[PDB]
Amino acid sequence: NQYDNDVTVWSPQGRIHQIEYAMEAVKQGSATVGLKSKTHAVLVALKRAQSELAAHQKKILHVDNHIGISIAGLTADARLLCNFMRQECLDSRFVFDRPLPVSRLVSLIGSKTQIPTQRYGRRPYGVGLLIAGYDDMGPHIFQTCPSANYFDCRAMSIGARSQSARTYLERHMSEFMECNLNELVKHGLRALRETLPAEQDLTTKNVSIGIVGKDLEFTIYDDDDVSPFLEGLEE
Amino acid sequence: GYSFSLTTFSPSGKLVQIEYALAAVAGGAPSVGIKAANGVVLATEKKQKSILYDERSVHKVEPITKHIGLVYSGMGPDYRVLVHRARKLAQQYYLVYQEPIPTAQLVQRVASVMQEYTQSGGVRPFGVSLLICGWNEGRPYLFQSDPSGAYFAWKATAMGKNYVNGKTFLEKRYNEDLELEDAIHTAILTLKESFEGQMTEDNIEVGICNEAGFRRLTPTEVKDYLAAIA
Amino acid sequence: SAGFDRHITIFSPEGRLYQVEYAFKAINQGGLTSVAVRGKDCAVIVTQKKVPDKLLDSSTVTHLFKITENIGCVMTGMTADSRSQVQRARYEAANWKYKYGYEIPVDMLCKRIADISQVYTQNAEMRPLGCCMILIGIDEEQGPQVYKCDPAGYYCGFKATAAGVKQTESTSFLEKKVKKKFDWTFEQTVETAITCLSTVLSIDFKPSEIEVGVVTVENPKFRILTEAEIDAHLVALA
Amino acid sequence: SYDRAITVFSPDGHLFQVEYAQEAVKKGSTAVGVRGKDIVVLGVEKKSVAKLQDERTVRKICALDDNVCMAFAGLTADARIVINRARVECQSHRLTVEDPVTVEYITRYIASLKQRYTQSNGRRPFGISALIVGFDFDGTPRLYQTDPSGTYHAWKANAIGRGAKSVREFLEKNYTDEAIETDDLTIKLVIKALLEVVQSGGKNIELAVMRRDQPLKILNPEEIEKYVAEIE
Amino acid sequence: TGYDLSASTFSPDGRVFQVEYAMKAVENSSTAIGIRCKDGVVFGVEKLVLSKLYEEGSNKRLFNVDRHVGMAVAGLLADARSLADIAREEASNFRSNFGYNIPLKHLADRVAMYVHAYTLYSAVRPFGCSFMLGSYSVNDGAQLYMIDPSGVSYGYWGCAIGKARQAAKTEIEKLQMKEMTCRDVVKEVAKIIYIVHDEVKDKAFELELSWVGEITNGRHEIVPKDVREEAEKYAKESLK
Amino acid sequence: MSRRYDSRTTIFSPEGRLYQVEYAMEAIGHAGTCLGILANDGVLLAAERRNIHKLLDEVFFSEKIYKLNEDMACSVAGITSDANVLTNELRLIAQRYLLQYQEPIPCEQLVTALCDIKQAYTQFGGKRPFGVSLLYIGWDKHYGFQLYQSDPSGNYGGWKATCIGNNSAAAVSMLKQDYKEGEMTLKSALALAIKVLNKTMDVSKLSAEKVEIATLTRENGKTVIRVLKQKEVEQLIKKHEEEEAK
Amino acid sequence: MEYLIGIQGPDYVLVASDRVAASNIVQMKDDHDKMFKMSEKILLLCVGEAGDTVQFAEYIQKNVQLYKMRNGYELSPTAAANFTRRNLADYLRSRTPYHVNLLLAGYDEHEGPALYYMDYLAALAKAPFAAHGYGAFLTLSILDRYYTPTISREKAVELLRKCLEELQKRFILNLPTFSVRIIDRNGIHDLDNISFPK
Amino acid sequence: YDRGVNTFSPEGRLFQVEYAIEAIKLGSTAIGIQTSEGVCLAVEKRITSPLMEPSSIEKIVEIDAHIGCAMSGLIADAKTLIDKARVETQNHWFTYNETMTVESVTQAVSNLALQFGEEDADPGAMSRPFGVALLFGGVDEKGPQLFHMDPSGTFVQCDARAIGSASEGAQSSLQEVYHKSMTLKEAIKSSLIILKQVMEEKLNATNIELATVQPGQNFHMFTKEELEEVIKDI
Repeated sequence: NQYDNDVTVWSPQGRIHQIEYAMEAVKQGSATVGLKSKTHAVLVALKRAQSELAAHQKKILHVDNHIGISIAGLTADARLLCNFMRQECLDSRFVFDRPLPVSRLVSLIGSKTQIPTQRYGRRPYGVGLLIAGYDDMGPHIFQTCPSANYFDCRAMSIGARSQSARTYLERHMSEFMECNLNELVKHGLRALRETLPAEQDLTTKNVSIGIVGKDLEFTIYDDDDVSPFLEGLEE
Repeated sequence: GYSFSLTTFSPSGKLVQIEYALAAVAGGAPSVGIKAANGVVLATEKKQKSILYDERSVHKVEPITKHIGLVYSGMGPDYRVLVHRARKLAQQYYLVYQEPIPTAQLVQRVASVMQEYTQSGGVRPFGVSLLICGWNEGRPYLFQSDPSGAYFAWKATAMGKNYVNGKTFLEKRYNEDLELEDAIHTAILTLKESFEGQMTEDNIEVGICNEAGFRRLTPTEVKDYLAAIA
Repeated sequence: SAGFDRHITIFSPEGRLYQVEYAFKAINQGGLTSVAVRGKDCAVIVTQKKVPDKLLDSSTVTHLFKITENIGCVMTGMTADSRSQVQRARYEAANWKYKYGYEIPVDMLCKRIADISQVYTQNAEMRPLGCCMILIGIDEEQGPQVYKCDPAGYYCGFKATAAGVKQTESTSFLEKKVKKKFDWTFEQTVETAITCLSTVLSIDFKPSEIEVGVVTVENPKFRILTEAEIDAHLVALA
Repeated sequence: SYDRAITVFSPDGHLFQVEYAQEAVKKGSTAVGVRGKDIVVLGVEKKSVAKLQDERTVRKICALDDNVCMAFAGLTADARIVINRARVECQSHRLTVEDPVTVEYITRYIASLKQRYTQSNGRRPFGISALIVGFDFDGTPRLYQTDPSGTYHAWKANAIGRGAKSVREFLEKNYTDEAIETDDLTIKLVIKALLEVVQSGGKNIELAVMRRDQPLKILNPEEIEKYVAEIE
Repeated sequence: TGYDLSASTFSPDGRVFQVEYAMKAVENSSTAIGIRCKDGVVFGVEKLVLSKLYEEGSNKRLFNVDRHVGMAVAGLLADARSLADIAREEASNFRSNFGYNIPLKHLADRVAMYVHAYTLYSAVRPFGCSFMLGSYSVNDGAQLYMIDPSGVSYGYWGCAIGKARQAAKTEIEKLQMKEMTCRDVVKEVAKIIYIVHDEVKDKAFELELSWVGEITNGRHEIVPKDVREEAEKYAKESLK
Repeated sequence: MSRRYDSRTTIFSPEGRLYQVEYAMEAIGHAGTCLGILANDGVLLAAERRNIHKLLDEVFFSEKIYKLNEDMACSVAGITSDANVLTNELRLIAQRYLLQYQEPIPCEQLVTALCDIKQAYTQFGGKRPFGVSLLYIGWDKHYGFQLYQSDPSGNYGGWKATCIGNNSAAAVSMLKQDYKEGEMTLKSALALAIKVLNKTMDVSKLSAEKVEIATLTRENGKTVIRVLKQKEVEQLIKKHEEEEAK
Repeated sequence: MEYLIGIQGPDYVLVASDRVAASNIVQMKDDHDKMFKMSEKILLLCVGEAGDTVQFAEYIQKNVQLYKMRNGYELSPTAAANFTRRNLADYLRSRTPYHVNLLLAGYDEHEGPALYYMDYLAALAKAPFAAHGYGAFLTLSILDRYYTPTISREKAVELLRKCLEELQKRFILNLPTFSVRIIDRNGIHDLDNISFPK
Repeated sequence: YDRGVNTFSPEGRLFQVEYAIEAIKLGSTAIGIQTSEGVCLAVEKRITSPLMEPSSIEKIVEIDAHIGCAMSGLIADAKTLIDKARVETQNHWFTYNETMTVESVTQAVSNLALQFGEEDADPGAMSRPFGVALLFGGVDEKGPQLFHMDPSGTFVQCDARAIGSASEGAQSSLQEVYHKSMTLKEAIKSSLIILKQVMEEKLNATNIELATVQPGQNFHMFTKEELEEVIKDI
């Protein structure tokens, strides 16, 4: 009530409740997952639809040839950062004539999120992000937060029922590096299987995936491209 | 930066913040001034808790120019900024018109700056009042300004604590055809009626203006005025 | 109290400012004290240095500052306010010499500094600084001078000052001491100023416990007194 | 400068600040209008006249152009700003495009003018609801009502101000197409619609009309007296 | 009565709670320590890995300010990542303008000036971070400073930041850090961090160290794992 | 900007009214009683000075009777503060008309130009409104003699007669019965004004140091603004002392 | 160069101009209208660089219409001049100074008809007659001969043609097509455009 | 009062965005439908008074030859976005000399939708988000696609959606009535059956609007002429 109002208000606990409720926006939306191998990196996100007539919202976006992202949270905060992320990927080759390292790109992603936190009246972006890409050092998955901090992980299960599906990622984590293209998808499909009961399965309309790799630049496979991967594996 | 004005109207309609400023300058150090004959006399009192503070260092009486000088009763530090902008307006006057500034036109341009701070956002009104001393075109000038920016004019006036008694004491003692030297006497009499305790030359701060310009008095010539003679 | 006068800066029902008076009493929260005495050829400042941690460096932590070549400084209040306000004091003297081509006097130096602290009070935007500035130096015509700038902007020439946890008691203690009204030379100004804080605080200062800056006629450049001569002044009481 | 959110929603989704702008419209003066074929008749009743007022300044019926006039009912403050800016939009439309000011086009600018200051930071919504009347090319009558919220509509017969809901309700039964063939049918019917709030008065009422390609004309009390002479 | 609703207001006791509340975010931040020595300065970080998903090198609190300067922080982990660029501004501009390496004091000055700049207004909030800055120079040598959320700069023989300060500080006051070499003490620095550690909330963690000093010839470097394992596996002997 | 410290002057009331603007409507009701009379051969403005004291200087001029420009003058009822800021900005805009068009500004164009400044505040900018009410008299090349009355909200309008300041309401009641529309003249407006004043004036004795009246008369093709000296005024006061009973 | 001429009578102002606009060695259009209607009783002409004439004219023309809406009454000829000059002098110090030679005509409600003269240097001179372009060399000497302040408008039309036909007899340009408009108490009226039946 | 527009709820929602949905539920009811031949957009005018001309309120405007626009909820916020999308289409056409796809048109609307804020903004900033609902149909090389948008700017391809006050009873029935590839003109008459059920008034010819689009035909609004044949089957 008193101190819950604004971002710049310091509570006696030191926490910022507007950053707290900014992280709540991740729990308020569909779960998104991503994972990487020694070379390849795969983003498998659940496409969500409000009703059964409407099609499912596509959480997977295209950033650069070697980079792609997915969001869990407020849906329109992506295209705000997506315009800047796609701009910095162009700024790289426009100057350095080479793809920008992911550590240098995500460091600029946090920047735009650092400014509104310490200034009055503004808002942080409460959507969770998944940033994966291949570079000289290989795949790097950097997740960010509305707190403006960015992490690095091999795989992440975030959104609604986030920690419930991380047990599957925790058990097979040793395999994720050894997984090939199929084994990344085999454990990528079961990654979202832990986020939904058997009554909700992985189907062409509500599920889309994407893959970036060593010699394979980032691509997006939606329905019939994943049909041999979707069908044949059981929940 | 705040763009919102800090002062709003009361249910009665009167400005609430500036109304407090009249009580701010009321509890301050009393000050006396009179427009008499060849010039205007200003007698203030500089008082501290102990003699440890020097009189000559900082003065309440400051010249705006050779002609014009000011006194104040209210918040002390708020008188600073008014000194610079005055002299700044005085020089910007002297650059354009190459002449000393009349006392009339000077106050309006200074009061307009004070009233800009009762309008623009994030700025509080002044907690100090001004008595304008100037001599122009042969006739002396004594003006009174308030925190609201309204400028007045007085043949004789009083400012600070006990102005109630002072105004009644002025209507008694004050008369016309009084010389600057005689106007000093009436100013000291009012301060003797106002200030409680013994009155020395180091407490009282006096300065005057005339055809020879605005000059601040020395402690030596005040000794003859401490005897209640002129 | 009426309205927001307890928070922002606006005139009270009796025409005062609560926020400015609050930060004025916040100077007592510094947990230290300072005093300044004007001598014949010199200006002496006796200030307290608090080093509770042996890890804390004694030399780099000081209230004694160097504003310019001929002028020193001391600060009493919040260190963040002090350390920041002193940087702007160096911009002035720099721009001063860049403008008028000579060292700024102690008189004009406190003016421009304290008048900028008034922009604080006039605005609910910027809070005032809880640092109480005390500046000394040399004006070759008038010799040494001693000033103190409150967060409100008030300043005057002081024969002696009061600062720190105990202020009103300092001037009350300086009543009988300055009442002697003898002429204090360089060493007499130093020895008498040390007696000030030593009796009130009930300490009997050690050379490492305090620090004393000085500036003189013959030495217009500011002088930092080493602990070798401090104990030489400390034995004047014994 | 000054940036702050002004217009905000309500627990039910309503606009507090905008609805209060509509409240001052109903409690102001009463203005009416009806769209005929060749001519559109406007009127307003001001009961604030103390007999000491100069009647040139009190006019709420202005002209944004030769083809478009206007009236309004509401707070008299914000009206003068819209009257000036719209006239600036007229000449700027002529300066940019030689074609004259379209009656439907000038409304969209004013509707965007209102709505802009409504939703923009550090502003206030207009307490005016203005009736914009103008004819398109080749005898095409167009009548427009506005809203402080920015939404505008068209009306064959319309009323705003005090008790105008009943005036529309009274015209709902009494307004047909057998009438309003001539200006005499429109005016008297408007005055008959004005008879709701009549105090034994109507010298308080000011009438003005615009007809086809003809320039604006304000009816004198003499022409009104002929219509006042017929009541029963 | 709402005196602390903003940092621009002083409480009737004269104490600013908002900058103090910003320190409470540092008081709840994870504990990291570093100490200067005669050869140079050593930095350290205790990183809390909550889940196995965290990759090595993630959540790195070891920062590179300049060639000869590193950084270690306590507070919100995204705070100093802005100051990282700000510290590189003075690092780049000084070498650009004045054409040589910046001393630690001159860097710790303007940064502390920038920390204090946000305590002023009500339209910004002060930094929720507190950090220390060491370096090494030929004319100066190892120096150690720290900037609190209020922007205050002090010289230190040793310092501690984060959750528990005096827990390490008192132990650092017991053991003499003055004439010892950073290569010898880097084993004991980990032991002090392990003493600060307690298992109730926090479970597992890792140590992150950095190099600057005569061993590196003044250029700030990073410690390899094996040389740290020499301290780690020795700290395991001193773990009990 | 925060929130709490911003009082939101531009927000409507639940009744669809403006608090700050209506507080100024009452604020000018506590101001100096002032009235004006539109006549055929001239126009005048009566203004009571709220400061009546012996030590007052009173050497300059009527003090709240000012001169806008060659054409027009103005009275003042309200807070004396914001009245001085407007007169400067009025002369600015008034000279900008004469700058480009090389004509003296008409009465209507000058009033509608200032009222946009008042409405630029109540609408936006966040600044507080004005607590000043002003009367506008003057002659123009078109409409001739004019009498206008402004307000804090920015609205205005013409008047044959009107009163502002203290006891403005009851002063109109005497103007309802006594005043003849359009029949009055400059010399006859003297008796008409003071006859309404002496009853509506709360302080008796009817002295020139209380109310000081100025007139505006066009002469030799040029508008002339004149202030009657206390001598002639006290003669007109003694004229009312004759016309009160005798 | 294109030519302008105007004459101020006691109750009237008569203006005449060439309608031919040319470029290079050819005349593109002979019907180009120089005469612009500013307001009811006010009318304006201009000559200069081919593009600046129409460009600068509409600004001064439409800005007067904005005044007529606010106060309800149109500007006087005197007010239009000084408002045109100061606005024309401001464009000189900009990057694109306009080459302008114009004639301002209007009927005041008191002074009646008025004629004003300005140049690309923005110098306002009140004169009963003025000319522009190269024709000002071969024409204005004729006016001083036959002109009187009391001249009737029909004598002006006669003497106008005597000044105009001089251009084909001597001056090198053709300029056959001329236009005529006049302002009086009743406002703007039109007369037959002067042509030359070769 | 005592809150900002950027303040998150205890449930993690934007305040003004929460009530932006409640503001739409007071407006007119529209239902879009996607099919093979095109996208059907039909909305009842919701006449608020008999004296109002039905041609005054127009809820269907044509931005692109094959792509139309709709209006729901707050009426004023649409005319602000009407020009914004029309600028984007011509700014795109002036650049690449080609027509923008229907998917990218919705991308430009959400860009200007989140520009609202207070601090660190421009003079053209918005205080509150747009309370208007948008249904964008159109046909291109990608095929006919129906796009449903919310106040927060979220847009997705949709088979059928119900917006407005009557959406509740309609949306539950739209799941029942709409099936697969059923053609365009069959979805027009099947909608009016449910529209007649959900509205509180009687169905009239000019009380509703009907406009569709085909692959080889421009988007066209249908006047009362064809509406007589529309209501002819009921």
